[PDB]
Amino acid sequence: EIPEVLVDPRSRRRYVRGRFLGKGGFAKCFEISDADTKEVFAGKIVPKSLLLKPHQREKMSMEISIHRSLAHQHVVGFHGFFEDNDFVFVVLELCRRRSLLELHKRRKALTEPEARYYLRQIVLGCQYLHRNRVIHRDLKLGNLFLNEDLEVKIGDFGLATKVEYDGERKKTLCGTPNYIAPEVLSDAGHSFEVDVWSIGCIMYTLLVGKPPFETSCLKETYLRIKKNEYSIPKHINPVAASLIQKMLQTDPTARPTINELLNDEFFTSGYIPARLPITCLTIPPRFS
Amino acid sequence: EIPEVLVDPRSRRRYVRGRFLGKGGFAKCFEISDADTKEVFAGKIVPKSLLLKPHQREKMSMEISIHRSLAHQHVVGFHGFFEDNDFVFVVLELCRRRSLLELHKRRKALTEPEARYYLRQIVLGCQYLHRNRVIHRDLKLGNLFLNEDLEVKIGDFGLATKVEYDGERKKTLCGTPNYIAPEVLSDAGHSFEVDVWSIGCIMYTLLVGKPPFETSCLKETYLRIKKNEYSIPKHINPVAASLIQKMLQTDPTARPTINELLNDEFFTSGYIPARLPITCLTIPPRFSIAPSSLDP
Ligand SMILES: CC[C@@H]1C(=O)N(C)c2cnc(Nc3ccc(C(=O)NC4CCN(C)CC4)cc3OC)nc2N1C1CCCC1
Ligand SMILES: CC[C@@H]1C(=O)N(C)c2cnc(Nc3ccc(C(=O)NC4CCN(C)CC4)cc3OC)nc2N1C1CCCC1
Repeated sequence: EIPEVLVDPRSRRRYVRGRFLGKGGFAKCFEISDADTKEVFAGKIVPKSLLLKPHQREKMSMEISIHRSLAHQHVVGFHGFFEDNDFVFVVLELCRRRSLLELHKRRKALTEPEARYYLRQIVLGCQYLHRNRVIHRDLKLGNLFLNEDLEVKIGDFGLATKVEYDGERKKTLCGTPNYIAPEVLSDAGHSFEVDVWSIGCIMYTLLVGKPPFETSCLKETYLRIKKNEYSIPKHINPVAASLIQKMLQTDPTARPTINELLNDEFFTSGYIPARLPITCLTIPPRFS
Repeated sequence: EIPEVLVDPRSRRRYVRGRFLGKGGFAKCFEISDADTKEVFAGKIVPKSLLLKPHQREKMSMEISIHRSLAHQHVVGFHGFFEDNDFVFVVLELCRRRSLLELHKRRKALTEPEARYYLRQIVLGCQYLHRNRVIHRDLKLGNLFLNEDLEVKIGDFGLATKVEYDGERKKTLCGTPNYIAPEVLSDAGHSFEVDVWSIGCIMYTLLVGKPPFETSCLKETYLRIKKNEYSIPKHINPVAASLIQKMLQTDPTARPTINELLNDEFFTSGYIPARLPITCLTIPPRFSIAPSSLDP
């Protein structure tokens, strides 16, 4: 059973469980508000019984360690964590318009300026992480959250890692990323370049309204990733289709860096809206 | 010197040596493909000079005799054997994802459903053997092979024996099993129950990411087996830990039969994936704690 009111022995601050938001994988997530301040946050409550298997205790510890060290306006605000004997409580920024998964599911393909709007904010968030020697390793629609004003906030640092030294490549992952990069598939070792691959996969989905490689069965899906088999519809704009091709390459070193990515003709020469209307979640907007 | 093309005087069928797979104990193993069919197999090429010591000639002959009599979808396909003056050539099913040893070495401990996934297939393979009065006597990660689709195929029948009548107990082994059962250690005589012991040792390793009894030196390892000294981490699920305790008992008669084993709450009440993704060989997959079969 989960307590109605969540108490923090450390800072003597206490919260009240609100509406059920859903299961964040291994977690049970609710709206919460501080007893005194009345400020609303997104609680992430993990059974400590599931954090008994060390392999899972490791993941949880690293997630909080990387996320609590990060403050950027396109990264989910980490507002603290604490635990009792039964649960671990993680207090995060509440993003009132959920994630790009919900948008994608409602809207399918977006307009090119909408695609561009969200993608710049994602790249900006990701450029901050990379600069702070952090690889997310699991960027997907589901963990790219939208605040009230449809500002993109990168969250879910479950599979994220910290690069210790210049040149480091990683092998081991405490979980299976949504978008498997070729160098993760082949277990070749990987670095920052995995994040560019997923942004390429994310860019494709936003413009095409379907994932690039995903098929009925996983065996064909992974074979397509291995041989770099995908088709960009003839209806996609050249410049954008070019930037997708640049990102979705078998060779990690061949892909743009997050810094080069942001300076693509797609971003520099294309129209970026300053603000999107809230109708964009359900109906395609007019720009012209 | 090993011939580039392997010729069979009997059936006039001929093969071409492919990539080197590795040394299968006493053997030298390669990919091979038939000249006409172009079908790819796993060759096992034994120097006949090593099959000169009778004790070794006996093993080899019995291995081929037991294995060539067996056909099951969780047993390595035996596709024939032949010899020249220098070598004995054994043609087996090619399992393109090697063995559980490679998985274990990469992944260490697996998720409980992964453990369950492989274990059901192992028990099924072993239930077929037992039904055909065959004790494997050397089940280990290294000889539990994985085909393209991650189906488990039991191979390596080097220490395997044929039970002549029901109730018969055996003593002599022309080799040392990876997982020594207590009744083999004490030379008390043994039967089908040894195979359950190794599955218990295999189950433990898959869930814990380390062997139950193995230590630095062998003297302590064998003393632990003799006294039944092992510890199940507090993090293992009760039902699974219970089934391990049932299998890893000093008394062979106390252990489940391969038929009772398959019907354990671990298997019947636990979630079994129908298929694993190929990423499972390198990265742990995520499973819902509520995995119902009433949604996509
Ligand atoms: C805390 C975990 C994770 C995260 O990390 N952050 C940062 C987050 C920030 N903000 C939200 N916000 C909302 C999330 C879901 C909903 C929503 O509409 N929930 C309905 C509940 C009833 N159900 C039948 C249908 C869905 C509303 C949200 O804003 C109020 N969710 C977040 N999640 C998600 C929490 C559920 C999965 C993951
Ligand atoms: C025939 C002996 C025995 C057996 O009985 N069967 C049935 C078997 C079926 N299939 C395989 N398949 C493969 C085994 C290894 C590899 C592999 O990746 N080998 C690498 C070669 C390069 N080297 C630097 C590192 C090792 C690939 C395989 O499939 C393509 N091996 C089998 N073995 C094993 C063969 C040596 C140990 C035992």
